[PDB]
Amino acid sequence: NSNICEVCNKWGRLFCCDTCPRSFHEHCHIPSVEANKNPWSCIFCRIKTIQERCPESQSGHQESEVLMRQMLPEEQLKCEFLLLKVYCDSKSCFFASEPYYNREGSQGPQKPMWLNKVKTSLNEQMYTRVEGFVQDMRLIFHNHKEFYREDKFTRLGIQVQDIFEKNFRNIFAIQETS
Ligand SMILES: [Zn+2]
Ligand SMILES: [Zn+2]
Ligand SMILES: [Zn+2]
Repeated sequence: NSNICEVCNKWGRLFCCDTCPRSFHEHCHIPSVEANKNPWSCIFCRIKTIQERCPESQSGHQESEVLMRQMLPEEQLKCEFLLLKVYCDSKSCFFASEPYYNREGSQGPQKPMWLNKVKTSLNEQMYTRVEGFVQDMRLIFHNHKEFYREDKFTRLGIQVQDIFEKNFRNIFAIQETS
């Protein structure tokens, strides 16, 4: 097994996957690493098992159809993974915790959002459809773009949103387009 957390790339108290070499801190893994279970399979392994059970799950899909799916166990897991892939980027630190807004010439967003909030919302099963989750994720970056206006810091929103968007297309097998 790896000696660093797959998500944050640090050493510390790690839990090792029993079916791939990845390792995690407890709260970096999503969901948080389970108390017992031996063997333990990480979310990367769980996601690969879904695909292997239903190879056809990788055929192209319309986003509009994906968003209306109910958050049954497999969609819950795919949203958990997609959230994890964002946390995997070091630039997610800017969006993890609750923001605040006091900049001359800007007003804060009406509906603040941040990754730890979405994490909690997933943990507490507050989303009934994939759309719920994806809207809050997109909101995080949109609020950032709107607040930082022409400051070059707005590019952080673009960058992290691109990581989201690519992973959303991958995870939910969205039909490739030109
Ligand atoms: Zn970590
Ligand atoms: Zn694994
Ligand atoms: Zn099948």
